Formats: sequence, C-alpha cells, structure tokens
Amino acid sequence: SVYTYFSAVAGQDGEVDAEELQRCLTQSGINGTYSPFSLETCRIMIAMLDRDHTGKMGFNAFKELWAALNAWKENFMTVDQDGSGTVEHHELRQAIGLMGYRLSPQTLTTIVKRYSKNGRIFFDDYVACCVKLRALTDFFRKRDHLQQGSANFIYDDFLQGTMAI
Amino acid sequence: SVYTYFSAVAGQDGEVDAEELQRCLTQSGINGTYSPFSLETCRIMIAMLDRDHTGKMGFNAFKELWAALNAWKENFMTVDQDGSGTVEHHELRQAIGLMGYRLSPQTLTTIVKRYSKNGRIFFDDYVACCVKLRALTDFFRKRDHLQQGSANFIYDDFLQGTMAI
Ligand SMILES: [Ca+2]
Ligand SMILES: [Ca+2]
Ligand SMILES: [Ca+2]
Repeated sequence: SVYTYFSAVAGQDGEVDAEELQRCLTQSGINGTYSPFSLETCRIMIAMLDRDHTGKMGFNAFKELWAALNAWKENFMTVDQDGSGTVEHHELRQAIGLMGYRLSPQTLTTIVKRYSKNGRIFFDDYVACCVKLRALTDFFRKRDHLQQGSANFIYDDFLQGTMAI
Repeated sequence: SVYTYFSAVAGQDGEVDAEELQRCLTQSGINGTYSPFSLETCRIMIAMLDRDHTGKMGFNAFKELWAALNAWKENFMTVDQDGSGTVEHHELRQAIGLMGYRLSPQTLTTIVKRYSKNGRIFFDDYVACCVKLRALTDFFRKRDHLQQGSANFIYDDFLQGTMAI
C-alpha cells in the first residue's frame, strides 16, 4: 500500500518533507513507466497543502494529494492520444479543460513554454503544472468568494501567496 | 568575455534554453567558488525576460540578465556579513531592501522558509528568489495603476503572470 510506504519514509515526526515524499511516491509506482517525480515537484506538492506552513505534509493531507495525483494521472493518459508519454500543447489544453480551468490562448502558450523540456512536457512537469494551477487558484479563490473571476491583492499578500509555492 | 561563452553555447537560432544558459553561466565564473545554477533556476531566469514568450533567451535578454546577476552577486557579498557563503534571514532582509522591495516580516518569513535549508539560503536558491521577486513585482506593478500597493487581477491574467515564473 502507498500508505505503508508513507509510514516507512515518514521518519520520527510522522510527516513527510519533499525528499521523503519523493521516496514514498516512487515506491508507490504511481509514475508507472514514466520517470519518478523530481524533488522540486514534490516540494510544490507539499506547498499546495502546507496549510500550517511547516514545509511538511501530514497523512490526511497526503490522502488528498494521492487522490489528486491519480486523477491527474488518468487525465494524462486520457489526453496523451499519441501515447508519446508526453503532453503536447493541444493535449495539455484538453487536460486543463478536464480540470475545469477556462484559460486564454496566451496563458496556455505561456504554460506550455514554461513546462516544456527540449520541446515536450513529461509526466513530472505535467504534474508540477497541475499542482501549481491548483495552489495558485486556491490562493486566488480566497480573494474571490463570489467567484467573479477577479480579485484585489495588496502587494505583500500577493507575494506571500505566490512566493510560498 | 561572458558573451563569448554565450556565443559558444547558443543554438543555431542565436538563443539559449535553460541548459545552454546553465553551461554559459558556469563558464562565466559569476559564481566564483559558489555552485553553478540549477536547471530550475536557469529556467526562471529565462522566464523573467522572455518578453516574446519563446521559452528561450536572446542576446539582449542575456545582457540584461548578466547585469541583474552581477547586481545580485554584489548584494550577496554585501549582506553575507559573516562570510558563511550563505544568506540567513537577517541578511536576506537587507538584500531585499537593497533590491528596492518593501515587504513585511511575515512575507520575509515565508520567503526564508521557501528558500532556506537548515536556516541558510545558498547561492542558487538566493538567485532563484531574486529572480522570482523581480518578475512577480514587475507583474504586480503593471496592474497597480494608481501605485497604491494593491491591484485587481482578472483570474486568467493572474495565472499567466504567476505560471510564467
Ligand atoms: Ca519526516
Ligand atoms: Ca502526447
Ligand atoms: Ca551569511
């Protein structure tokens, strides 16, 4: 069980940091034949749910992450129509739609260019993208309760929410 | 010159991607006895100046980056008053002030937690921090029309500016 691996890598504090999380996820086999997650992707995964700002992730938060990772993995396989093991612009656009985001062509362009390596978006980068989209949206939503699609941010708040990710 | 190193790694399009930039900067000696830059840091250095959204860096952008890196390098030497080769909370506070940014102790704490390892911020992470602070502050300033320290953002705009870095 992935939960058994969590316990095995948790260490003395019963919670995982980026490095421990990377070990747990790699042992889980969630990445299949794709490359394991990078330390950076695991760090952002933690930042996404680090409500207490401790740089670590508790088990209950991990259950939420695991659920999200499996949904994102299915989306990846769904949109990877050519089975390249990489997500191209039109595929990523589809995945973004599957996740519920309504983004402009330019934003999509920016995202593809930012996450591409040698021309392609591999699983690790794809997941990192999904994580950041969710983390940034969580922050934005706290300033957009009416869900109007706009929000005011004081500079300091803006940096706190974005620099933490 | 550093531009000689740029020309040595530049692609046939006269630009460099994150990996080619990494090689150029390693040859430049901007780090001295410090470590080379991580791929992630080089990727955001490119993003910071990717005004034409090509995911690559041309000569003009590199010259701008080189100037910024030297500014950040000099600031690093200035604030690392105990010669630890690393920047601690108090020292980063000074550096952020030298960069012309005014943030709260709370935001400072968020930044230190994000980039420090055992209380120390090493060169690569320090530069990554400087890059993101500049990029996000410039993005915020563009929307802060009245220059009052607060700005309203359309959701998609917010995501493009933040996902870009
Ligand atoms: Ca632990
Ligand atoms: Ca594909
Ligand atoms: Ca120091």
